[PDB]
Amino acid sequence: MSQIMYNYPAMLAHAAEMNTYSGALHAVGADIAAEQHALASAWQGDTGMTYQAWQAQWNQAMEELVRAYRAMATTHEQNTMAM
Amino acid sequence: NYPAMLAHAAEMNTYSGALHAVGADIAAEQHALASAWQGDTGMTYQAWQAQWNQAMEELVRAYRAMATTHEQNTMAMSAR
Amino acid sequence: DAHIPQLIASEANFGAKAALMRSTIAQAEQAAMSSQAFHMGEASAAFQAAHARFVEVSAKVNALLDIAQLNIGDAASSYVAQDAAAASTY
Amino acid sequence: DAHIPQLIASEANFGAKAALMRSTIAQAEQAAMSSQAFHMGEASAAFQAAHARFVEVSAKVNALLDIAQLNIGDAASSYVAQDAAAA
Repeated sequence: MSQIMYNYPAMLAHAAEMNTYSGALHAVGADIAAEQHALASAWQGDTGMTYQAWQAQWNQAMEELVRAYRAMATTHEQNTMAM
Repeated sequence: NYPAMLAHAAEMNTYSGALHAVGADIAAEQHALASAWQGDTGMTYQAWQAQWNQAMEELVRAYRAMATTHEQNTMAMSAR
Repeated sequence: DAHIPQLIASEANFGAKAALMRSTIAQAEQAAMSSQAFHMGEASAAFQAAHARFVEVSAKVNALLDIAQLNIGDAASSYVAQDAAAASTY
Repeated sequence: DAHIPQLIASEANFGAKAALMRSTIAQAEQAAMSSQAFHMGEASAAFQAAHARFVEVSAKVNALLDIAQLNIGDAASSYVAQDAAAA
C-alpha cells in the first residue's frame, strides 16, 4: 500500500504550492532591490546605513531566505518521491 | 481648450472615487483588526475609526471641490 | 501558534493598503496640480483654496495612517515577526 | 515642485512592496507549517533545522525593511507629505 502512495496527489500539489512561494519571494525581493536603487538619492544616513550597504545586505538576506525556504520544500519533495 | 480641460476633469473624478473606495476599505480592515489594537500612542481603536472616517470625508470633499470647480469653470469656457 | 503567521499576514496586508492610500493621495495631487493652469482669478482662487485644504487633510490622514501602522500595520507586523524569532531561538 | 508628489508616490509604492514582502513571508511560513502532515526523524530534524533558519532570516529581512521604510518607504513618504503641509 504505502501511506506515501496514498497521499501522493496532495503532497505533490503541496510541493507545487511551496515552490510557488520560492518564486514569489525571489521576485518581490528583486523588485524591492530595483526600487531601492531607483530611489537612491532619497536615502540619507539616517540609520547610519548607506544605500549601497543596504542594497548588498538586502540581496544577501533575500538569497538566504529563499534557500532556507527551499531547504524545507526539498525536505517535503523527498517524501513525495520517497514512495 | 475644452477637451484638455474636460479630460483633466474626468482624470480627477477617477481619483475622487479611488480615494473614497480605499478609505472605506481601510476603515473596514481596521475594524476587522480591532482585537489586535492597543493604546500605543494612547489612541483607542474606536477613536481612530471615528477620526479616520471623519478625515476621509473632508479629504474626498476637498478633492471633489477641485474637480467640480474645474468642471463648472470649463463649461463656462466653451460657452464663451 | 499558527495564529501568529495569520496575524503577521493580516497586519502586513493592512500596512500595504495604508501605503497604497498614501500613494493614491499623491497621484491625486499630481492630477490636481496639472489642472490648475487653466483657471484665472475667482475660479482659480476657489481651486487654490480647495487645494490648500486638500494638502492639509492629507497631512492629517498621513498622521492617522502612521498611528494605524504602529498598532495593526506594517510596524506591528514587523514587531510580531521579530518577537516571534527571538522567542523561537531562545 | 511637482517632484514632491512624485517622490511621495514612489516612496509609498516601495512601502507597499515592503509590506507585501512581509505578508508573503508569513504566508510561505503557513504553507510550510501545513506540509507537516509528513515528516519524522532526521528529515523532520532537517525540516526543523531549516524552519528555525527561515524564521531567523525573516527577522533579518523584517529588520532590513524597517530601515528602508524609514529612509525611502512608508515613514519616509509620510514625513515628506506632512512636511509639505507644514511648508
